[PDB]
Amino acid sequence: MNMLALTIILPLIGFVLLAFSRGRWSENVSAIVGVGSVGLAALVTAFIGVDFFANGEQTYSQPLWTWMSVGDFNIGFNLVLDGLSLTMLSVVTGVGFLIHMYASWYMRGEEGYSRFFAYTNLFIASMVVLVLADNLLLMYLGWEGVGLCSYLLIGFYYTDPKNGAAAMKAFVVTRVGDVFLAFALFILYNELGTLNFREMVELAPAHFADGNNMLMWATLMLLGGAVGKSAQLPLQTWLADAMAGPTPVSALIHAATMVTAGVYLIARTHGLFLMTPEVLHLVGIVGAVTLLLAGFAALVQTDIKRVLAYSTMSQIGYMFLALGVQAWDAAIFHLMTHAFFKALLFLASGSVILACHHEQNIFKMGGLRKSIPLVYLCFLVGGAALSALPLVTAGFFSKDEILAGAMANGHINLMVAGLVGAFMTSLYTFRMIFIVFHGSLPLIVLLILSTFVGALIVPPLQGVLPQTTELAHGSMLTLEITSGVVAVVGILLAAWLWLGKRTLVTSIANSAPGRLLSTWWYNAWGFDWLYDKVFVKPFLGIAWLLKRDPLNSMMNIPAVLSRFAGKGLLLSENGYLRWYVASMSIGAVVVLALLMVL
Amino acid sequence: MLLPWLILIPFIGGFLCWQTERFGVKVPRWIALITMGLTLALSLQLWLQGGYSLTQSAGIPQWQSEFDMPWIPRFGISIHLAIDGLSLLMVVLTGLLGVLAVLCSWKEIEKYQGFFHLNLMWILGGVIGVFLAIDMFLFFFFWEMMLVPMYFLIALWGHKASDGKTRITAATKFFIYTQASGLVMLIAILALVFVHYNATGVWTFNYEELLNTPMSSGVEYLLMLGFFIAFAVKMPVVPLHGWLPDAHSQAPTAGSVDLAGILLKTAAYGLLRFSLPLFPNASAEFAPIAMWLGVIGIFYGAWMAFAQTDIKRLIAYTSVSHMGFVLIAIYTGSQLAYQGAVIQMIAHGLSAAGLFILCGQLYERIHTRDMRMMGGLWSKMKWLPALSLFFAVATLGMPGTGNFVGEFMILFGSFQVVPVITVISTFGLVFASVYSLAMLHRAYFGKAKSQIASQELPGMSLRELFMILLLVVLLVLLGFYPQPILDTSHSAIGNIQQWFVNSV
Ligand SMILES: CCCCCCCCCCCCCCCCCC(=O)OC[C@H](COP(=O)(O)OCCN)OC(=O)CCCCCCCCCCCCCCCCC
Ligand SMILES: CCCCCCCCCCCCCCCCCC(=O)OC[C@H](COP(=O)(O)OCCN)OC(=O)CCCCCCCCCCCCCCCCC
Ligand SMILES: CCCCCCCCCCCCCCCCCC(=O)OC[C@H](COP(=O)(O)OCCN)OC(=O)CCCCCCCCCCCCCCCCC
Ligand SMILES: CCCCCCCCCCCCCCCCCC(=O)OC[C@H](COP(=O)(O)OCCN)OC(=O)CCCCCCCCCCCCCCCCC
Repeated sequence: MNMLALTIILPLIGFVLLAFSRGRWSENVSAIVGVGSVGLAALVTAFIGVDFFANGEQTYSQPLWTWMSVGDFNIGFNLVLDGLSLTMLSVVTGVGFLIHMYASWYMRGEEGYSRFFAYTNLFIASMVVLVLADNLLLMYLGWEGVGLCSYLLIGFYYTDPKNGAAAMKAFVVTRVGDVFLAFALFILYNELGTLNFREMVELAPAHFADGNNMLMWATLMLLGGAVGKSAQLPLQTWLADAMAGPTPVSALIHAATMVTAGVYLIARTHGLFLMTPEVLHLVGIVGAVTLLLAGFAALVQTDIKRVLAYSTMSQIGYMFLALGVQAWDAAIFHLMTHAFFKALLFLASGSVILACHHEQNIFKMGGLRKSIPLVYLCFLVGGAALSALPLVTAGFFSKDEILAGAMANGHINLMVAGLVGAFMTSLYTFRMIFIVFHGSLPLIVLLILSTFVGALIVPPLQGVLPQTTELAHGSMLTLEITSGVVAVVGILLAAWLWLGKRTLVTSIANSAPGRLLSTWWYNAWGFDWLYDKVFVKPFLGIAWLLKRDPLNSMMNIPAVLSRFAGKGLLLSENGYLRWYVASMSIGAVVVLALLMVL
Repeated sequence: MLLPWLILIPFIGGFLCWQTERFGVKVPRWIALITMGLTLALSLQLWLQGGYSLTQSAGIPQWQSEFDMPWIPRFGISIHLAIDGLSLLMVVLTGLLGVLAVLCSWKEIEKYQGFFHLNLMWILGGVIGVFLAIDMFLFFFFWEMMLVPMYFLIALWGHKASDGKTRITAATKFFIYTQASGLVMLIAILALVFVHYNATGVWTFNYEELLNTPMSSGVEYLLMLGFFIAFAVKMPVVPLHGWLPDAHSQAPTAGSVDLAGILLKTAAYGLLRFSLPLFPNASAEFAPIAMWLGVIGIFYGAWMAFAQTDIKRLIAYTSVSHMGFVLIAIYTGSQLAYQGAVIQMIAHGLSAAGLFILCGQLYERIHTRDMRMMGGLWSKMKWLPALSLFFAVATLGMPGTGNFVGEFMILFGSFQVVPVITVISTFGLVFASVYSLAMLHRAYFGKAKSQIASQELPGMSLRELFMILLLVVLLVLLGFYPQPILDTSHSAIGNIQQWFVNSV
């Protein structure tokens, strides 16, 4: 498995070739280069996994070179591979290859074809760097490259300024998250003296024996970086606006790479969070609140992609809740399954927006189950996996593992939040499906993987993440029964509300608290307005106030004083001889008086 | 031995460029080309033969090469040149920028091209003399002699779209700022020399002899203040900064003149070389003031850059913010922060040179600099918007470029010393990403906001493309492998840091 660096090099080679080609190549050649780069990365990933399982799941290390060596500051360019890294790398490469093939079919006849595939190749390379890094600075390089490619891909259609504004907002919010992550890096290097994950875990208990404040600061800042990248509380506002990009961009962001980076960051530095239990409980609380707010926002969204955005936010909140209840394996399994069905849902939504030919809200569409039966089937199974349909969907098993972890660690409020979030998840998902639809090889692969066939795949996290506290069989069985009952009740309530003629739904919507709650939850609980008022508006006001460069004028004040003093002094040069004699006598008086005084 | 030739080859080359103009108008550009080729080759030969990676830290003074020749023996003044890792790195950077400036002014067929090349060569020779001189009078002499050709270039060859009055005003403001600050530095130098003469009894302007000077707390503060006023004017440090956007705005339109002398790389070298070793206690006492001035510089430069309708002024304020980062790094006493300052300085030189070259190329394309008059230029050009996108990504501190590497070692060392200024500086990094994305959106994205950007534009020439791609390759290699640069300057940085922290 010594070709571990090829998983970075091949997307990098593809990105460089497709960038310097500048779109002069044919679309077939550009598609071949991009999809072949990601497919060769996926094939090398498959061979790496085969050699990993053949060698007995041994953590492999490939040190390429040394990044920077200044005294004790030794940061190496080393790749690592364990079960978590293999799971993340396989998910990223496989789902990215499927999305690349679908985009090669999808983006035909579009300007910037080579540019699009170069940007996605750089995205894949950046996330492979992120998930293969052995220290925090190389992971930061992959982190910021992932953010940069997100900026380049959200505002892909640069002619529309709305896409550029959305990309700028996404990059600024994720840059605030990366600044929090940088704070975590600074604290961890200042305390432990290293940024390698294994060494930080090893020397964390030996160093924080006397005082344990800076470790909570570092883990809190790590959580801030994670919620910056994973679109969680309080930095979740960028995703819904970032939906302005192309469909494969949205699938690659919400399913495979972008939002899973925070979950991988929390799972990779799990030991430091284990020594800071309050911060881990804060991770769980942030996940619960974010999934609840995302479900409430998705309940009233009028567009398919906005519903999918808040569903992605809710699922990532479920992962964060799983991490907060020390259900790490449940979190990574849900990451895999959510990547599968969210990619399937986004590609099906792109098929819907190709069939509709115009940007329309969900109410204008109706009765689409007969015009597009394959797309309707894909949407139906993606919604069933998202809503955790029992015994047929992998999302059901992932959510059951998450809720079992919530049970076994004594977390009751997080369990209640999870069940409520599952109920509203089924509610908004089948609300969208019943509103829209009543009134191909990547698609086949994601069709299969969204069912229990995806649940057949388990991540090899033994020996990497700690094994969860084991629930009793009766408690696990009644929790599975409760989860299935809640999901079925939510789906049936959505059918009772939106499948027929909407009279109870419109009566609630036409109530004055209906207007208030619909307008509140439509704008993501006012967080976008709050960040506009608290941060954007004073920034713009200070920029407008400072655009005249006041310090430059303050330092130009001596020039004005010199000009005024020179003009005042030139009044003595009136050219009158009698005044010159008078001035000489005045100076004689002044000199004589000064000599007499001193 | 090669240091006098390192200084004199630009001067002799400029004289030959001026005198050989009678053989044709296409002759002096070649003469400047082998002039900077010889200068860069001498710098690289000194790099190869210096053995800088194997050099340990032996304390100030520790020079890899030295030259001494008496100039004014009445005051103990000599042409005293010395090179170590830091000075060699900056001489290599100056030679590379001189090569790029000769290449960027290749198509100028002006009637007085020989004098333009002479002024460019004399500016570069003055900058190299600043980096090499370890005599205080000689250092001040180079520091002030690099200003007259700069003044004449800005005043007489400058931005032809603007009036001559605006160019003369900007050049006069730059000259007054730099020369008044230099005179304050000369007063500090004279007072230090006289104090050393009163303490010991030998006339000497030598930097090695003035290191050990018994000085009261309060005289040392005043001398450090004079040195810091000079360096802060040419750093730039707020509020002594506006000469830099005014000089960048009214510089000649080639863009070579921007790379020649208006790029700031000598003041932080002077702070590391002279302000910290000569006055360690005064610098330690002044460190909170300088670090807060750096914080104010970062935030003020970012807000200034966002509020610009001119792209060249935006790049100038980007330089202001980055140099505020370097100023924070200098007054920390951390070897990690100093090495990060060196990497950030080299990377800022490369990235600012690329941005200024691309802005100049855009100006010969569209004949305007207003970002309100351009938009959607990604579809109208071939190479320029993608390279400008890369350089804007570089200037916001993205990993993969040397800017991130330098500024992150700066922030690591600063947080090891001072946490609060470090966190405010990282919010300044957020602001840097904000203004870089704002300039990218206002310049190359969107629709055409005027008629000059509506039609297709001619592609970039092969020479300009080759030098811009050389800058791109150098920035990427510095980001992914800064280790030769860190090994070159490790001994000098170690000596400066050990002197700063072992005498306070
Ligand atoms: C983050 C992405 C993953 C990294 C790969 C791509 C990075 C960017 C590519 C351009 C910059 C490359 C800089 C390094 C070039 C190789 C030189 C090198 O690193 O030598 C060090 C080492 C040998 O010296 P050693 O003494 O072992 O060093 C350790 C310190 N004592 O050398 C070795 O031990 C051998 C190392 C071989 C590495 C080969 C990598 C080839 C990459 C080709 C990329 C093509 C696209 C480039 C542009 C991409 C976009 C920026
Ligand atoms: C490293 C692994 C990942 C880890 C994270 C890394 C994060 C940082 C990575 C930074 C890389 C650069 C990103 C920003 C610049 C992107 C430029 C771009 O958009 O290129 C596309 C463009 C072609 O697009 P198109 O619109 O079709 O062409 C216009 C013509 N009408 O292309 C062009 O017009 C031509 C190419 C322009 C410049 C491309 C980027 C240059 C820098 C990378 C390669 C450097 C050279 C390789 C060798 C390095 C040294 C060994
Ligand atoms: C932050 C405090 C601590 C640090 C202090 C550092 C001090 C030294 C470095 C800063 C020097 C600042 C110099 C300010 C003036 C620069 C030149 C300038 O702005 O000129 C503008 C103007 C010429 O242009 P224009 O406006 O077109 O006028 C045409 C008039 N027919 O000019 C004119 O019309 C007249 C110009 C007269 C000459 C310039 C003014 C000299 C004044 C004394 C300078 C010495 C410092 C004194 C203290 C400064 C404040 C601390
Ligand atoms: C999350 C809550 C918890 C707190 C954590 C820290 C704070 C995080 C806050 C994140 C807020 C991000 C908001 C980003 C909005 C971007 C979109 C936007 O407003 O776009 C409008 C405009 C577009 O830019 P332009 O290129 O001019 O467009 C051309 C035509 N419009 O864009 C502009 O004009 C530029 C707007 C720049 C906004 C800068 C934001 C700076 C944030 C500083 C954080 C400081 C944190 C510490 C605060 C004190 C704490 C005690």
